[PDB]
Amino acid sequence: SESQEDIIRNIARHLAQVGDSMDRSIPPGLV
Amino acid sequence: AEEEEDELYRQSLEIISRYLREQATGAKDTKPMGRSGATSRKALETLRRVGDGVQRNHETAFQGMLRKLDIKNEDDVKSLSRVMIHVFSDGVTNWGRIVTLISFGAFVAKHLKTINQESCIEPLAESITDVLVRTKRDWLVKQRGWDGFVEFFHVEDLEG
Repeated sequence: SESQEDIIRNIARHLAQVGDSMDRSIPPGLV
Repeated sequence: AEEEEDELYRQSLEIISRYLREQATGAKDTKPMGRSGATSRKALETLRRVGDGVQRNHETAFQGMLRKLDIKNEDDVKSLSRVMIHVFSDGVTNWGRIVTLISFGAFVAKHLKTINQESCIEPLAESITDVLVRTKRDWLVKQRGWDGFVEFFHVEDLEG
């Protein structure tokens, strides 16, 4: 059940993605 | 007496460290009696707004990552480091990534403290600042670093 390697990998890609998009549209009126 | 000193590093480790520490402790350690760190105040402010926001809006991402991650010792630190590098391995860098990462970092740290694990906060702060300034220093210095972020986000709250 799950593998830290895969876990960390998926989380990592997700982290970069979440951040990459969080800049394209800041919910808090970008301020 | 030789060109090498970098306030960015010191200011980064100082801010990040004092951040996770003061944020993961819940207390208030504002006893400088000499310091100030203007950029630090503004920068932090930005981190408070954008940070709290992502925490409230993207709370699902933080919780999920933590749920899968699950950490209780410095050992995993190397694994976390791997995660960071694994995300930067692409070559994409921006305020979005940095803040998102830093945010998740602090959160996990908060949990670490809640689970009586402050000793694992050291690797957290050092790791974040390490990867950020070790592989992405050029990006920071290229976009002004902290200031450029305060300008890109803007936090003007003055009337006159």
